[PDB]
Amino acid sequence: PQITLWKRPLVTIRIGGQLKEALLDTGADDTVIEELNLPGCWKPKLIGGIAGFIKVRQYDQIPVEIAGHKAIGTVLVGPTPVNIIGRNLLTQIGATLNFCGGGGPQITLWKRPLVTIRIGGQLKEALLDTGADDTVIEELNLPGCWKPKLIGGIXGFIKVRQYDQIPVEIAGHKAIGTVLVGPTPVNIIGRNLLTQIGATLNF
Ligand SMILES: CCCC[C@@H](CN[C@@H](CCCC)C(=O)N[C@@H](CCC(N)=O)C(=O)N[C@@H](CCCNC(N)=[NH2+])C(N)=O)NC(=O)[C@@H](NC(=O)[C@@H](NC(C)=O)[C@@H](C)O)[C@@H](C)CC
Repeated sequence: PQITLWKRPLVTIRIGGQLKEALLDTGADDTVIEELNLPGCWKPKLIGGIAGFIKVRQYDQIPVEIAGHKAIGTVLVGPTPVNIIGRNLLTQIGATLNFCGGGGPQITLWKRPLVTIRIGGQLKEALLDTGADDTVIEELNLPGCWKPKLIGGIXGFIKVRQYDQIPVEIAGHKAIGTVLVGPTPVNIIGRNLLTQIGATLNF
């Protein structure tokens, strides 16, 4: 399908013979599902996100059907806030990010989808993250008025400053919207701005 980003790109998956809902997440390296039993041997791993690290169980070579497309690969199981399908399995199902219906650049997911953005007169690198509702930029002395906000992910919550109506050029495409500024480990372009540049998921 072609999936636009006005809503969270939630899809049904089948894993271990059971149905679950999960988020297609281009900002995730790996696939992480809520605590469940999986037929297999596993090993302990730690993974990180916007607010810190959690402990997970790594299962390798697990069959997963993702909106009807087959994958067999690594599934991490643990206390994730949201079930997420990450790049390890998105690449298996042929998923790419596309600008303006496929008239624009296609970005494959073999490596993290990092692009150049311009904000506040400054050029920065940021991750195109379909699993992010909002856009979160590293500490930056943005002018203007703002309101406090807390945003959550793996690890919990960080406190950020919410700025509205900030222009943000992404790979040469003009956008303008809400930008959250705080101690993120990676600059993240989320759905609020991805939609403005006509970004879709396709597989
Ligand atoms: C779990 C909640 C949904 C998925 C998540 C994916 N974001 C990426 C951002 C990149 C890191 C800051 C992420 O955590 N990716 C992880 C997923 C875990 C994984 N293993 O794949 C990742 O790739 N982690 C790498 C490490 C990332 C950084 N590495 C590095 N800088 N070298 C990993 N291998 O551990 N989305 C979010 O974290 C966003 N949260 C949300 O969109 C919503 N919040 C919640 C709680 O649902 C909304 C209601 O606020 C944040 C940005 C705020 C808008």
